[PDB]
Amino acid sequence: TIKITQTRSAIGRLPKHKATLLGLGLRRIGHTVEREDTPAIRGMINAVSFMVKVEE
Amino acid sequence: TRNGRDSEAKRLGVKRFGGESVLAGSIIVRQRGTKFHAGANVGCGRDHTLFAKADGKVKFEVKGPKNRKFISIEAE
Amino acid sequence: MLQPKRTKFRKMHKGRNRGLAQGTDVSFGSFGLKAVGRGRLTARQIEAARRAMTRAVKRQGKIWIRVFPDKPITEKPLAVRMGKGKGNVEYWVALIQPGKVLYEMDGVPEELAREAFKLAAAKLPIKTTFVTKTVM
Amino acid sequence: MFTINAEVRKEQGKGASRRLRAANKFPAIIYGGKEAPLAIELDHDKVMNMQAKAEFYSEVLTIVVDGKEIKVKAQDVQRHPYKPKLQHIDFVRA
RNA sequence: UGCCUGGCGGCCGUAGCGCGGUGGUCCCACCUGACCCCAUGCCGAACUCAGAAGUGAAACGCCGUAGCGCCGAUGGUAGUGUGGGGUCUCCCCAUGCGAGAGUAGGGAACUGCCAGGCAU
RNA sequence: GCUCAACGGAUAAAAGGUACUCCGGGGAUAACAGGCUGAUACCGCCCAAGAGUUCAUAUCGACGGCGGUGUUUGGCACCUCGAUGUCGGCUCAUCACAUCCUGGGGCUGAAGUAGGUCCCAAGGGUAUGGCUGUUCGCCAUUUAAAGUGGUACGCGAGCUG
RNA sequence: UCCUCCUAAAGAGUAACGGAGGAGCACGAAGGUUGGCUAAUCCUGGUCGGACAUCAGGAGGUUAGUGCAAUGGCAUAAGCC
RNA sequence: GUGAAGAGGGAAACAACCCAGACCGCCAGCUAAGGUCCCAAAGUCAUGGUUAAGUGGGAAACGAUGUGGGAAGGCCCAGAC
Ligand SMILES: [Mg+2]
Ligand SMILES: [Mg+2]
Ligand SMILES: [Mg+2]
Ligand SMILES: [Mg+2]
Ligand SMILES: [Mg+2]
Ligand SMILES: [Mg+2]
Ligand SMILES: [Mg+2]
Ligand SMILES: [Mg+2]
Ligand SMILES: [Mg+2]
Ligand SMILES: [Mg+2]
Ligand SMILES: [Mg+2]
Ligand SMILES: [Mg+2]
Ligand SMILES: [Mg+2]
Ligand SMILES: [Mg+2]
Ligand SMILES: [Mg+2]
Ligand SMILES: [Mg+2]
Ligand SMILES: [Mg+2]
Ligand SMILES: [Mg+2]
Ligand SMILES: [Mg+2]
Ligand SMILES: [Mg+2]
Ligand SMILES: [Mg+2]
Ligand SMILES: [Mg+2]
Ligand SMILES: [Mg+2]
Ligand SMILES: [Mg+2]
Ligand SMILES: [Mg+2]
Ligand SMILES: [Mg+2]
Ligand SMILES: [Mg+2]
Ligand SMILES: [Mg+2]
Ligand SMILES: [Mg+2]
Ligand SMILES: [Mg+2]
Ligand SMILES: [Mg+2]
Ligand SMILES: [Mg+2]
Ligand SMILES: [Mg+2]
Ligand SMILES: [Mg+2]
Ligand SMILES: [Mg+2]
Ligand SMILES: [Mg+2]
Ligand SMILES: [Mg+2]
Ligand SMILES: [Mg+2]
Ligand SMILES: [Mg+2]
Ligand SMILES: [Mg+2]
Ligand SMILES: [Mg+2]
Ligand SMILES: [Mg+2]
Ligand SMILES: [Mg+2]
Ligand SMILES: [Mg+2]
Ligand SMILES: [Mg+2]
Ligand SMILES: [Mg+2]
Ligand SMILES: [Mg+2]
Ligand SMILES: [Mg+2]
Ligand SMILES: [Mg+2]
Ligand SMILES: [Mg+2]
Ligand SMILES: [Mg+2]
Ligand SMILES: [Mg+2]
Ligand SMILES: [Mg+2]
Ligand SMILES: [Mg+2]
Ligand SMILES: [Mg+2]
Ligand SMILES: [Mg+2]
Ligand SMILES: [Mg+2]
Ligand SMILES: [Mg+2]
Ligand SMILES: [Mg+2]
Repeated sequence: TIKITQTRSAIGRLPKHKATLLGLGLRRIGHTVEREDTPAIRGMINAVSFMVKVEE
Repeated sequence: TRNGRDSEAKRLGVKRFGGESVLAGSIIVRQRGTKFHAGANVGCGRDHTLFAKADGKVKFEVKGPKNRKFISIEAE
Repeated sequence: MLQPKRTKFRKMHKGRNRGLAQGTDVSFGSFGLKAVGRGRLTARQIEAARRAMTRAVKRQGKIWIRVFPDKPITEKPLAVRMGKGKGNVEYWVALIQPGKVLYEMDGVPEELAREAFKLAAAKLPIKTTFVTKTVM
Repeated sequence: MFTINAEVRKEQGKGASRRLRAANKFPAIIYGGKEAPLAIELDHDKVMNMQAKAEFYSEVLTIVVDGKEIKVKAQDVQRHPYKPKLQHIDFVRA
């Protein structure tokens, strides 16, 4: 299974990386969330892959 | 002096892009020459506008012996 | 000197100065002097180096220039407020990107060619160094 | 008597080959005929003292890769436009 | 079934130009002849008709053909989203996407409804 | 039918002066001075054709190259318009050193004398008059010397107009 | 005020006292349709004919043309009878 | 994208730069950007090399037996200097 946490903030970053966190539901630093797996979820994590930590 | 004028263009190009579904009477490509040619079931107007005659999905098809862009209409 | 006998239109934009070279290797003769830095070469400097290197070759052998300036640089005249148009062309500049060659030489031997190219190197704004004829 | 000692690269492309360029090496390619393109690395300064003769570009070379002394000739070379270096060589299987 | 030849097609320079041979029983061109059928801004050159003495020379398809054009690798190139920098007038880093020109090569079309002739 | 052409077209119809001027505003927007680049100005460097009887380097340096200082002419309109008095003289200065004098050394195409030219050195000193409103300038005449600059081109709550 | 390319960052759009140009008409055919045809240029030969009139082939293949500026088109020609 | 309409630690101060989005209370713990010799909180922490110039703590053209590492060559007990 997967796991997602958000370690860097998102204020001074793009509106192409202020709407992926909508689709990941992350609203605060440390907001750990488990989701499904598919190629789409990896494609939606490799766009914001500088500010999450995957936990697996 | 010598360099004062310009004119805004008539907002040309492709309007209904290749792949999706259009009605009858709407316009695909408003263009200058015969840049995208007389494809299947489209009319080229007086100012060479590509307007469909039937309904359905559009498809950008290369054809011809001189490599010309034909813009097609088939029934969805 | 060198200058275009004809441009299609009068005044060109500035552009930018990115990229590596194209005329990289020696293409005609035996010896070459090649740029290293990034910059801009006017009409006067290359013919000044042509005289300063012909004076060391002493009408022997043959030399080739390949770069030819064609950029219509301009100036705004002094004590005119910044509006009211562009300016009139003052001189013609070439663009030199890092790696492009300027001159080639044959005939006269290499140890003379050291200082014979060093003199024309000393009148040029970007650092150059010597290269030889490469057999492929 | 001109020989070549080399091994085969792990990962290909730009960002790997730039570090392979930094680490005293440079890529090559060996193509031609029946055997597929072999994408190896070489030694940089140990062939700088070998490319200083025209017999590099006019004489046979024996490359020791995969326990197989391949018999090649020099085909084409690229160079850094403002450095005394070597970048990338072709080698035909002929 | 096999080969050749005739209108139409898929095809879009690997399908086109090169130079050397080719095949005329049938088909096709040349050709033959011309007043009404039509014809030329002069003219049987084009356009139309009537017919088959003669030729496959020019046209027209085939094989031979690397002088081309054309297709085309793998490998390397600067560009380049997004993020960190630097010696921030421009380049380096980790990540992908990574083409144009050139090297090794292919390469003298391929195929389909249709009609005739000769053979199997 | 309307070159309404200032072309969305205020009227069927329209030009100037105010140093005699007045009002509402404006540092959005000029002049004076700052601040920001540093194009022109000035002063050090680099290559060294030549000039210099011989000789690039005693002294100059062609065709070109790179910076410094902020110092003239300029560029931008930021502070400043419900106001910071502006050029030059008179009276008082202080620092800077790219040093005019004076102090010590090397080179010279330096015999001595007097000089050329950079290098160290800013402690101290630096003309009285004619002329125009004038800094400067020219001229007459001394001295070892009649330096170059910033300080709101110092200084009108200190003084002439 | 309107029109054409570029700056304009591979779709539309995007400015300045930025870089260059044209319009404020015409056409009773220069329009609709049918039928047919295909260029610029040089070589060679030829009555006066010359480097450039017209005539002959022949190379070459839109490098030409559009009633006018460019830009995009154009052989089925939208070019010419 | 901050900034105008935004507070706070690091850039000495410093609207725009990097970190980050504070509704109220507490004498509670972990870090970011950035810092750990004392001013002012945290390593005069360990191996490990360069530097000898306050370089660090402002800059070019060019200059040089300053210095450390790599790659080749020529001359040599046919003693090279
Ligand atoms: Mg370039
Ligand atoms: Mg990369
Ligand atoms: Mg033949
Ligand atoms: Mg033939
Ligand atoms: Mg005939
Ligand atoms: Mg490539
Ligand atoms: Mg390619
Ligand atoms: Mg072929
Ligand atoms: Mg053939
Ligand atoms: Mg108006
Ligand atoms: Mg209006
Ligand atoms: Mg009006
Ligand atoms: Mg009116
Ligand atoms: Mg009066
Ligand atoms: Mg009066
Ligand atoms: Mg008033
Ligand atoms: Mg006010
Ligand atoms: Mg203001
Ligand atoms: Mg002024
Ligand atoms: Mg001012
Ligand atoms: Mg000033
Ligand atoms: Mg400065
Ligand atoms: Mg000095
Ligand atoms: Mg002398
Ligand atoms: Mg001197
Ligand atoms: Mg002020
Ligand atoms: Mg006040
Ligand atoms: Mg005032
Ligand atoms: Mg001094
Ligand atoms: Mg002296
Ligand atoms: Mg003093
Ligand atoms: Mg003094
Ligand atoms: Mg004392
Ligand atoms: Mg007096
Ligand atoms: Mg008087
Ligand atoms: Mg005086
Ligand atoms: Mg002043
Ligand atoms: Mg001043
Ligand atoms: Mg003063
Ligand atoms: Mg004053
Ligand atoms: Mg006062
Ligand atoms: Mg006064
Ligand atoms: Mg008065
Ligand atoms: Mg666009
Ligand atoms: Mg017409
Ligand atoms: Mg003739
Ligand atoms: Mg027609
Ligand atoms: Mg915004
Ligand atoms: Mg406001
Ligand atoms: Mg704040
Ligand atoms: Mg703060
Ligand atoms: Mg600061
Ligand atoms: Mg503070
Ligand atoms: Mg909050
Ligand atoms: Mg940190
Ligand atoms: Mg402490
Ligand atoms: Mg320690
Ligand atoms: Mg330095
Ligand atoms: Mg000796």
